[PDB]
Amino acid sequence: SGFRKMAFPSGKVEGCMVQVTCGTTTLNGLWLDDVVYCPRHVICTSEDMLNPNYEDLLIRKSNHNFLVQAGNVQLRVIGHSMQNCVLKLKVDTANPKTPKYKFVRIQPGQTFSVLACYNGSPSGVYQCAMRPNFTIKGSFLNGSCGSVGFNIDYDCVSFCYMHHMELPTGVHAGTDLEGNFYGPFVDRQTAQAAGTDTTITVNVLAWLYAAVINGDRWFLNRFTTTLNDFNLVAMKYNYEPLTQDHVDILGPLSAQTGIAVLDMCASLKELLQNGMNGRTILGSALLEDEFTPFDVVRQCSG
Amino acid sequence: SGFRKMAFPSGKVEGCMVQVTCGTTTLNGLWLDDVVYCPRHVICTSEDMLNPNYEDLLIRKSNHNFLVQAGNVQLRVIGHSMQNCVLKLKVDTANPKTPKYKFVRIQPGQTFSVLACYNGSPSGVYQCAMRPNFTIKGSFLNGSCGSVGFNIDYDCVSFCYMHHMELPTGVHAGTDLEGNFYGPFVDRQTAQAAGTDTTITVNVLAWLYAAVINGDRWFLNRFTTTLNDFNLVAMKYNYEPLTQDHVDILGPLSAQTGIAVLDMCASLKELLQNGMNGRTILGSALLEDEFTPFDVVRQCSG
Ligand SMILES: *[C@H](S)C(=O)c1cccc(C(=O)Nc2ccccc2)c1
Ligand SMILES: *[C@H](S)C(=O)c1cccc(C(=O)Nc2ccccc2)c1
Repeated sequence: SGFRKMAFPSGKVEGCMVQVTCGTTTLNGLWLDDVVYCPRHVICTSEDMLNPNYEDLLIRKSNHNFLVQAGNVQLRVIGHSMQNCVLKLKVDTANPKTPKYKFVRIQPGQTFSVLACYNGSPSGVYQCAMRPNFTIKGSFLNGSCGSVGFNIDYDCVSFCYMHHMELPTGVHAGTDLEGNFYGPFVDRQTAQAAGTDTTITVNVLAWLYAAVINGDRWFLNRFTTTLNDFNLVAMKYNYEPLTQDHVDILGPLSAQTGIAVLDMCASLKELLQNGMNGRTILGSALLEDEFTPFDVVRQCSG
Repeated sequence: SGFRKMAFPSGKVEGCMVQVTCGTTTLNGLWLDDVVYCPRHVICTSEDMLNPNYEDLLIRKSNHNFLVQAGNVQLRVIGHSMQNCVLKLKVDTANPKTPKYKFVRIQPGQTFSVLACYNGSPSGVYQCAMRPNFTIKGSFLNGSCGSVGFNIDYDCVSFCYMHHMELPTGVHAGTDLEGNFYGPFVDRQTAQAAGTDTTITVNVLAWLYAAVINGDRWFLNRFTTTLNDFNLVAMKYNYEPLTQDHVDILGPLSAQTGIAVLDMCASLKELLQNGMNGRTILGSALLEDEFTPFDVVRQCSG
């Protein structure tokens, strides 16, 4: 028992992290087979970042302008290309530590592990969720771009995020491994800002099931609700709408606990309307929305 | 910016995890050089667990009774011995992935990363603190014993915890790598229970400094307090006493933010006396005490 924000073991990703330097800009890259992936911003100067034309900047570079270091070893760059907002640096050597992998794009409301890295060296690992507004609430300092987010299933690493920047509210934006941004953000200097966000309802319900599995029951009640009435309440509290697919996805947790999904929705309605009256759930005094139903099943199945 | 419960990258520990089976009991072991460390409970039957004499149980075993599997490869056991509550299984082969390492015992109030493992396979990584009452609030299911806790400094893994059991409140107990339990717990069946706990004051103050570094300032005030008056309040709220060494340890964070330690203590006093009035700090509606001053400096230095 217990319930923690748990990341995937990071070793398979650690052995892919490298340092990429262009000019005076140093950031992280992801070395898979004989390619190193990194943010294309690495080819920019500070002055370049207002309306940069990356095609022009890149045509003015050659392979020797890219310094790739894998721990102690220099990797010889033998080709370079752009793919959306990422750069692909073809190298001399295939990474002998390449895991089985996929590039997947995730949905808002899905979670993933982040391996924060600086100068190609892994620093820490933590769990993040893609917010409805396509930002992530990460923990990143200068030099962290190029750090990646991922999930692991069996022995296969599904990379879903490369870090690019910090928005003015301190939340983070980046792309998928194909270089396509999550959300309406760009890799140039603008007044871009996170849009309005909402709470991920299905995840909050998953976490209430985790709490019941772990012995927190005080918020349960004998009541039930309809999906429509619940969604009226959700809309009032800036929660996203609950669909029948969400209800279906919560099926196994409902069966394990014997608490119907619409009964748990009645509990959530009460918690939104009344607050917690000084109590906690799984060690939190707020409703947590960064655990998916899958995260709960993975951690609480025993 | 941002502030997350961040674990150390787990790869160096992943390459040390193995499966140990004795009879019908399977658990995890830690393979370093040519020794595998695991909980001595592996030699028990269910009936053995009321007043077991482990010296008797072990003298009735031979090397061939221990099955050690490192992923796909069987490791031949060539010696066995007890060291307090852990078993040391000498094996045929030295682990080629052994990191630089130390066995350190930590203090209550210190944090560490936990690599949760099942059947020798790493499952997840998360950050934990040793509570004042020598339990940890982990996330562990059946089969997780033998999982370890650790910190990493430079390239050296300091192992500080091996998991043994779950107490009736759902919190966890285990030993150091020398097999000595943290706290007054034993590896036999008793009505043992976690003792009274307290909040780790110095860590809460560290986390308030993290919040200020990250732009949460609403809880600051122009007031200050004496150490004695603050500690009267701490005692009232089941917080541990703040020492001058704690104040000294908070020195760098105080200097970085320009908020004197006893000023931040005045803020903490107000928060304990008034609550939060519906606000949050670093995304929490409660005062967080599982970040050390070191954890804050490591993550918030930028
Ligand atoms: C690095 S995180 C990166 O890819 C990037 C993309 C877009 C914009 C920036 C930026 O403006 N400033 C930097 C520079 C270096 C490191 C972090 C942020 C960066
Ligand atoms: C395994 S976590 C372990 O070392 C252990 C030590 C002391 C007591 C127990 C126990 O009673 N029951 C078990 C058995 C197997 C796995 C977890 C707990 C276990």
